Amino acid sequence: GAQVSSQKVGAHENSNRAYGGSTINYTTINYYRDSASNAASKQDFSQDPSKFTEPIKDVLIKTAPMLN
Amino acid sequence: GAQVSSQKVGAHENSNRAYGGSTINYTTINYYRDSASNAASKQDFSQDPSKFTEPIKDVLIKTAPMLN
Amino acid sequence: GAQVSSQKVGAHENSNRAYGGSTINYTTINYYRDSASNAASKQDFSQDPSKFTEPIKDVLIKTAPMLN
Amino acid sequence: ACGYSDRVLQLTLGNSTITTQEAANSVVAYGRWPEYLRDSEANPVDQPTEPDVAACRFYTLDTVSWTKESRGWWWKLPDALRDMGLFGQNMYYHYLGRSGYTVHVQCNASKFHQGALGVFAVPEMCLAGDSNTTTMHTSYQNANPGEKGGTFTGTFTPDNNQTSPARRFCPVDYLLGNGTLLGNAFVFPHQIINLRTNNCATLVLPYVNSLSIDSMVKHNNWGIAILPLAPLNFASESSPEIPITLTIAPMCCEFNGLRNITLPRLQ
Amino acid sequence: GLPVMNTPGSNQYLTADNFQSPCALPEFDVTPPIDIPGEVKNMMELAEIDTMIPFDLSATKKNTMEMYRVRLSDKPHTDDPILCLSLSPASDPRLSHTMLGEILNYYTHWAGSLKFTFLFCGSMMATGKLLVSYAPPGADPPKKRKEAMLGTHVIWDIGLQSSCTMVVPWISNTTYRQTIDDSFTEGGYISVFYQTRIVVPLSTPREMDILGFVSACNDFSVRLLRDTTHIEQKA
Amino acid sequence: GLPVMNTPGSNQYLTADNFQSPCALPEFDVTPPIDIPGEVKNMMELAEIDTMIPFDLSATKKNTMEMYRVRLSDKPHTDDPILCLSLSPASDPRLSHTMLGEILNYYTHWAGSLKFTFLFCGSMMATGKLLVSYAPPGADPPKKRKEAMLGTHVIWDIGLQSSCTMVVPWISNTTYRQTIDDSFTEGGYISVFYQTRIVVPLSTPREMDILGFVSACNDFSVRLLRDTTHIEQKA
Amino acid sequence: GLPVMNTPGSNQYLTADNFQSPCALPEFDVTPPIDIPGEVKNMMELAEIDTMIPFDLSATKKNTMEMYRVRLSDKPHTDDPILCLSLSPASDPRLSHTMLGEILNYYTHWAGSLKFTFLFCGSMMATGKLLVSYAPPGADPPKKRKEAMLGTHVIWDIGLQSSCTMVVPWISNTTYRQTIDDSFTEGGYISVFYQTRIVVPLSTPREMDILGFVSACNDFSVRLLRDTTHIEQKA
Amino acid sequence: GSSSTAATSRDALPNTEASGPTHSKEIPALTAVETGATNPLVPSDTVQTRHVVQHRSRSESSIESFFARGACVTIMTVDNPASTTNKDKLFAVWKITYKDTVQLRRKLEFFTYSRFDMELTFVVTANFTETNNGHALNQVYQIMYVPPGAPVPEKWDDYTWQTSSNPSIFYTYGTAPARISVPYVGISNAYSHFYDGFSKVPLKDQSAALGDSLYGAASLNDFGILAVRVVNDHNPTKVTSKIRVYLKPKHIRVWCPRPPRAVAYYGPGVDYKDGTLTPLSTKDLTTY
Amino acid sequence: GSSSTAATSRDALPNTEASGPTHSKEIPALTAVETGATNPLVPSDTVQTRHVVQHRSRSESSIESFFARGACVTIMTVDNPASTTNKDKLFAVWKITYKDTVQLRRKLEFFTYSRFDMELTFVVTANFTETNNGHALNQVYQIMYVPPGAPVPEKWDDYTWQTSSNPSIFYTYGTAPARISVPYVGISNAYSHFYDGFSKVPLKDQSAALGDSLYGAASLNDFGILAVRVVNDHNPTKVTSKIRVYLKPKHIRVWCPRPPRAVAYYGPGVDYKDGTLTPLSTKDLTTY
Amino acid sequence: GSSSTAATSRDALPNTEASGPTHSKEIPALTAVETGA
Ligand SMILES: CCCCCCCCCCCCCCCC(=O)O
Ligand SMILES: CCCCCCCCCCCCCCCC(=O)O
Ligand SMILES: *C(=O)CCCCCCCCCCCCC
Ligand SMILES: *C(=O)CCCCCCCCCCCCC
Ligand SMILES: *C(=O)CCCCCCCCCCCCC
Repeated sequence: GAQVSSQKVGAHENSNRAYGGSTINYTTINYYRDSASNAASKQDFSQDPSKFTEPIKDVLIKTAPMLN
Repeated sequence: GAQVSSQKVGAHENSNRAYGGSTINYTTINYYRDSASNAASKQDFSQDPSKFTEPIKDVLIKTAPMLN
Repeated sequence: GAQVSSQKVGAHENSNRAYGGSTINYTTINYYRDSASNAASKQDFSQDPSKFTEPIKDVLIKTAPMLN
Repeated sequence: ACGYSDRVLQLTLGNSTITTQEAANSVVAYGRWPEYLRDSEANPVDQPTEPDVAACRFYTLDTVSWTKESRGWWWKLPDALRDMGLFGQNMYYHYLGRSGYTVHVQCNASKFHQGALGVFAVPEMCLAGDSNTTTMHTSYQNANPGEKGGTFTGTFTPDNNQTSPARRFCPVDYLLGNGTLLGNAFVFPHQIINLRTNNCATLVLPYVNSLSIDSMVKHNNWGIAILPLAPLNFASESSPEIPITLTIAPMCCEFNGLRNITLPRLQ
Repeated sequence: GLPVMNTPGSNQYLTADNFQSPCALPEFDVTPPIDIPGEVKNMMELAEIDTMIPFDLSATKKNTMEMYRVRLSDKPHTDDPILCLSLSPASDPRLSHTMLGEILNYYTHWAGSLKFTFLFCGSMMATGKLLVSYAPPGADPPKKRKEAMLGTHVIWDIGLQSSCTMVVPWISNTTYRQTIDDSFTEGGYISVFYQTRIVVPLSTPREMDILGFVSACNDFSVRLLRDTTHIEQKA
Repeated sequence: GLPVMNTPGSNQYLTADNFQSPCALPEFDVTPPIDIPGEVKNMMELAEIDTMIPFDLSATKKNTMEMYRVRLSDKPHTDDPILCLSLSPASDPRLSHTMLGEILNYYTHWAGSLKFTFLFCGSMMATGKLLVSYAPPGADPPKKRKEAMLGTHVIWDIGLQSSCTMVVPWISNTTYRQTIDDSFTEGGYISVFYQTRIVVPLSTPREMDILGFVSACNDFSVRLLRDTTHIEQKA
Repeated sequence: GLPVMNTPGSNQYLTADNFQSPCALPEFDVTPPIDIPGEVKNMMELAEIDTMIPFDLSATKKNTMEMYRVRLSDKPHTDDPILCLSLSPASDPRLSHTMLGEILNYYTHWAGSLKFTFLFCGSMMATGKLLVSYAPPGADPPKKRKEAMLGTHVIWDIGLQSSCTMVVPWISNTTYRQTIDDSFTEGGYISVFYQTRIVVPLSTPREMDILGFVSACNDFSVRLLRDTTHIEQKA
Repeated sequence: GSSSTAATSRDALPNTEASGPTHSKEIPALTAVETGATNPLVPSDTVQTRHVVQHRSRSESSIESFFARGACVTIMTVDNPASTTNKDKLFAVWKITYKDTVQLRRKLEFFTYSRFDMELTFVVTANFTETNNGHALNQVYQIMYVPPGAPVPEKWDDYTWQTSSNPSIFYTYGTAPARISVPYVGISNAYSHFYDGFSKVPLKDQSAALGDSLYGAASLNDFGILAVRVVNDHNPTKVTSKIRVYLKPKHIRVWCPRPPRAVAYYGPGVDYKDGTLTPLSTKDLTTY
Repeated sequence: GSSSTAATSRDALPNTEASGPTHSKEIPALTAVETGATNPLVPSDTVQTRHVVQHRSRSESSIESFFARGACVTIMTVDNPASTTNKDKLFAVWKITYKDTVQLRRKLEFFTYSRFDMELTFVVTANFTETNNGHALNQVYQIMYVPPGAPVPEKWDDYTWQTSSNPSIFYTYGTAPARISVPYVGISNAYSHFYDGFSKVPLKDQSAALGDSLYGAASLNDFGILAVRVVNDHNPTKVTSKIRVYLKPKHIRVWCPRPPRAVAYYGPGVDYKDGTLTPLSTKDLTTY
Repeated sequence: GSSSTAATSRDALPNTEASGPTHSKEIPALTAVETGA
């Protein structure tokens, strides 16, 4: 029950028949029934900051006057 | 001869391309011939408590008088 | 998610039903999400030395006079 | 076209309406409008009380006065509304309650006045105490002022009476009364009443907590902190004053665990 | 050998672990099960069984059969309580040694609805109405019927159906409560009052007992296994 | 057993590792999440929020509400600066304790564009034009409008839109800068000047404050996690 | 756990190993490469570049610019050598500090063909023919043109093409030679002689220099990485 | 068999687009912070820009990555003395918390609420204390989790160390640091880093003492204790040991951002102490 | 599932082709090095050759293979003394660099620029120093990476060792040498082995002291420090320890080849010292 | 090769259903514990 995922490669070795290029993957297998035992996957999501940067009721159009 | 089963995930990491969401499984392989050597699977069953809570010969209908 | 690659065999054992001959491969599985954690593959490329040995604007034809 | 504008708003809840002609739009905290507790997040199983217009309406608290010496004011919710009509009664008759709010802060002046109030709504606004010999010692009575709220100070003054300690908060203004710098309070939902621009602040607050519902009498979910970011000034007067008025409406309030009424020790 | 690298945790013995280990008696011929009546699959099945509450723990009644008997009489109506108990099922002394309480003392957290059933043990000629009440926490604990009557309650009419059940619905701020006395997760107040009065004809006992029982409902659960303070071994 | 061979790293505890480990509370009944408002997914979301700059850290104004107020007045035009600040967002004392600065002090490297927004807090009757400037490093830091005007700048006209934003575009030799004062990765100079002058009618305050705010743009990032010097525990 | 059995080698640190290891900076945002001119993929590319030979290591010329200049003159024909050098590219003092020699001192073994190119730096009016020779080992090292002429050689005519290359073909008993002075893997003798003589007209310098260069051919390789004796750190 | 793997934390940030001169009624630069919004500008709104293919990402400042480190939250002392000592063998009891140290506490307190699985790692060190030449054999330690309600040990060797139900770790000195994971165990839907309230409502009809409780405290955060002992019997040469506990919050979510702690911590609440309230240093307004 | 594997480093070099006598206007042997080019000859250009199937390869001189070794870059000293000492317990602080030793430095300096992931391996040794018979229990070491800007420890036991965010390795004495990897962490697109410049422009309008900086220095290479301590408390018998740090550059690319260092290194720049400038020995021009 | 996995121990307990006022001959609250149930 292996999970195979890709690595985001930073420094690439001089190689494209083994390392740097042809997508380098890594493998994870969970050994425990409790998910709290799992390592962190770090495959995380981002979001728009608007709930903090623009919490105003009427939409902000930046080219327009904020007050109108 | 691997057994793959699913985990019931409690805290989910911010991830659905690796952790929290797309069912997280775990793997078990038994290494010994004797089943007493096995770990516990914890995949256990529940049952109705009636043999202790309602051991009466004639069925209990709760909206009805118990004595009739 | 195993990578299988071939070895360049130097000394060959007296064997062609197991070692020396029928291409000997080896296996790599990456255990970490960070590619910096990876071993080196050593599957590297060579290049022509010309950018150092012949950095002249007009092509060198060795059978010809260099100055003409 | 018709002349609708950011600056001109009308808010109506229950039998009450607010109008404003110098608004600076309005804020919905964390982008979340108030809501009733969904079945998938529910927890007490008894049928809740939902007072609707009886409690979800604008209540105006006692007005305060802004002067050149004001350091700032604070209130806690639901505490500031504990004695407000049927909201207060439903709160004290039930073990549990949840509520969101529309907070409308009012402060007008003139085109010749200047000054700016930061109006911040803070989830779990824990404030620092007055003691350097005991921590977490502010009493229930001093932590809960009701509608009069409390004030910030520019100076920390430790209580040295160990015989009969005052047990109150000593909230320093530039430390947001809680040990963090006031310049960063803008990561909380807020508006600024800058007198040349606007005369009010409007904050719509969802119920926020680590639980779906909780004890309103034990726990305040939100704090309202109002501090002068730029001091009041006027013409060339040495002692100008202008009033600040708070009007707050509960929204989507629901209650569970009905029994006899809670009669709290408040003094 | 396969290149390996030991991680933290290596060689520790965690008493809650769940690993394989070699068998000291390989190929042992195990005796098969037979179908013994009474198998249990979950401890909460035992918590759903009614067991009797030691309500009266006075200095002379505690640790005797009398602790289970709540005495009533045909005295004139009063609004004063027959009994008062806190909804702290693992730590109030009247509930903590019931089967529900003793299982809850092996766990740190409890949640769900409970139910109290009372059995009238007076004569058939005795009648009466009682009020059984649950007041969720946060107000003055009820000491008069007037206050108890404002919370969750059942008015019990004594008669041929001998017993009456009041359900204590799960009403809580936290998603689980602690199994110790704790204010933040306090559960409230259980009390019983005379609604009218016990009435008997002549030639009839004027005093009699009621017995009370507690059990969990089907929405009840516990978690975070822990040792109990109900047993010890000194030296 | 499977033949194995331990490699270097075996048995170490790297505090940044990411391995599995046995659970001390197996089958625990975890409480589910609810949808709490205000979830954050990345620390840079907080860096994109405007927070107020303590510009005036004079001996008597530092650590008081007055440190946030930049005082202007209707005095005759001058080419001398209202304020001068270095673009060192994690280490200049005016920027390092803003929300952007305090997050940058948990990282070694920063990169991307920033923006400064100023709010005029004088009366509605007050007018004026100011010049806000960013001069990328390598020359004499601007102390006169003549020099500041040659770099990146916005001329702000005070009026009904109360505030004005100058964007500090990412202009850097390195791909990331250090979060400490460092010449090689220095960022340049921020300054504000009077463009015309503040003008007020009679019966109006002749002095007033502006407030400034800083926040990151959507191209801003940080890396190499590190401890901050902004908190300590002595003994 | 999976039954395992540690083999020899367990827990050692071999400095030439090639294993995985945990990252101390997980999810670091790595700066991408740019296309910098001059990338090198193999050390032998550097060995194929001509570098200049310090031929004259006399007590007064060694460690000065004069060590690179081989002086010729228009003297009458002689059969005596202009220079004599051993084909020991990593250990003869004239070759060991050339780029080829300094790379060969990080390896134990070398193999393949080499080439020597000479540049005439006299005036345009100077003429001459020289004989450049390579004598594979095993006989008396050539000290007279008569013997040198019997081995591999190029007769160089000086003229508009300023320079002349002699290839030293790989001629060896072993498949690789040692990078130290060693008789079993000795490489033979390089020498230069006057074939006719340098001739100049009047009003012309009668003495002048030639410069020599060495580089590897495309069939050249090295192996068995080792430390060099060309750098040290005392205490 | 094999599973193989919308804006993610490691995605490249947006490119800069080329933009030229402008003269119009569009006014990105002017704004009004009174509204409570931050002006969403990028450089092409106020200067001319070239095109740039952006490769940087925010991968290391995701919540998970900001917290992906073990931090020391306590040091527990234990010993194993001679049997002839007047002093009792020391076992340690620690009420579990991240508030006894300051670094992890400050990072978590950028937020009001959080949810996470907890990884605990234990580093154990020992030493001799009496200038004696006597020796000791390798020690085994028992780290027992005593959850609220379970009997806390009163002696290093009483019955509670039987641990029939509490989880315990028996750690052997000199081996790899011990490590366990725990699920999100809160009695709420998230851990509360701040609780603006009390655990008791004081009632009018009751004495003030009976209705009193600490401000900001609740069993929201009572997680019980760790009890640690040297299992080996008394030895003639005394050895003292320390157990350092490291906490890493993994699989973490957080809510409601807060200004970070700016003056020194002073107890488990938000209180501050006189003499520590001046975080900012002196700098003149017109000095770079 | 299973992935299975244009001139590569291990390919055989070109064969020698047979070539015979020649008499023509083709002139491979004559050339002109003034052009800056090296004459690309092979033996068949100037002698008669036979055919040879070439099997040798340049596999061991690829950049990766030339550098595929851990090299010692520093030795750090620490100790754990009695508590009665007048002298403070020694913890070590090392500014990370490959320039404190000479062998790896010389190899990297065949190039101007490089990119690589770094593998660090740590060998730890300890010994007694006072001729005493007292003993010590097995030590645990903390190796903390303190990146530029983070608080450097001032005492072996101050708060910085909490490491909530810095990465730390806790190494147990007597176990396999510790090891970690680090990505390419440069603030540039490649590490600069040589920087011909300054970190400050001195301005006319400023004092010379204010505009001064070291030649060839820049934060291009400031990577912070390693701080190392013995975690165990003071022991009555003093033990001293050494941590040897080995660096292997893996996944490496390099650019712009340079002549190698020919006289002894003299500080972190290219400076040289009087008395070390004579690398060549005596040899007569016509002596083999 | 690989095996991949009726009320189980980890199943959610029953939902509470909404219920309103009642006035009838149904008498859930009255019972008789003498029966042993
Ligand atoms: C044998 C080791 C057992 C370890 C037991 C761990 C017990 C639970 C600890 C919960 C840690 C809570 C951290 C957040 C606290 C908060 O709410 O402020
Ligand atoms: C717990 C161990 C952490 C190890 C931290 C490694 C920190 C980065 C070191 C960069 C090494 C740079 C080598 C090339 C230097 C140069 O530019 O000249
Ligand atoms: C998916 O899990 C099936 C593929 C199995 C691959 C080999 C498993 C390696 C050993 C895991 C042992 C079980 C861990 C408790
Ligand atoms: C099912 O068992 C076939 C799949 C095998 C997967 C790899 C097995 C991992 C090693 C188990 C070794 C034998 C244990 C005694
Ligand atoms: C590809 O990875 C699928 C084939 C899996 C083969 C067995 C994997 C052996 C154990 C790897 C464990 C996970 C490492 C973190």
